[PDB]
Amino acid sequence: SGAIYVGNYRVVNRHLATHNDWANLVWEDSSRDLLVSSTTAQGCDTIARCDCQTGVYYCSSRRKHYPVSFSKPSLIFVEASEYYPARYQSHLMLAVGHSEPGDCGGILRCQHGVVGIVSTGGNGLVGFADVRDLLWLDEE
Ligand SMILES: CSc1ccccc1CC(=O)N1C[C@H](C)C[C@H](C(N)=O)C1
Ligand SMILES: [Zn+2]
Repeated sequence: SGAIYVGNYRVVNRHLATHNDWANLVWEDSSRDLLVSSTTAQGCDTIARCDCQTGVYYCSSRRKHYPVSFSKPSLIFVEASEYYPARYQSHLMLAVGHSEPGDCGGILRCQHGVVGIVSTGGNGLVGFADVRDLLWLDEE
């Protein structure tokens, strides 16, 4: 679990969104595993606006933050899970690292701010849903 809190927005994995998230929906995209809802209080996270390929992510199954090198956002085939069938997920970046299903939502960040959140995992791979292209998170 985990979310990004920027301005009056809450960014979560679409597959982990709550009823309150759907009832206060701003935007959602199943192909990216992302959902954004509105919040009453202002958040403290800042979104990175960069092309960094190195950063640090939080892994809840190890209570640890790990430095990683990650690929550029791309269209990647992801295997079937309890939340989606096997399909292509867009705007996904891969890295070598530990992940388990419950690690979804952990933040990946670089020197500029939040880059994205954990969305997929494999035997020693972790995938992150990028948010750096969502410029509207910084306004309104
Ligand atoms: C950190 S996720 C993980 C880690 C290790 C092993 C397996 C996983 C699970 C995983 O890759 N998916 C299942 C998740 C319910 C939906 C994901 C998606 N965004 O399509 C894909
Ligand atoms: Zn950066």
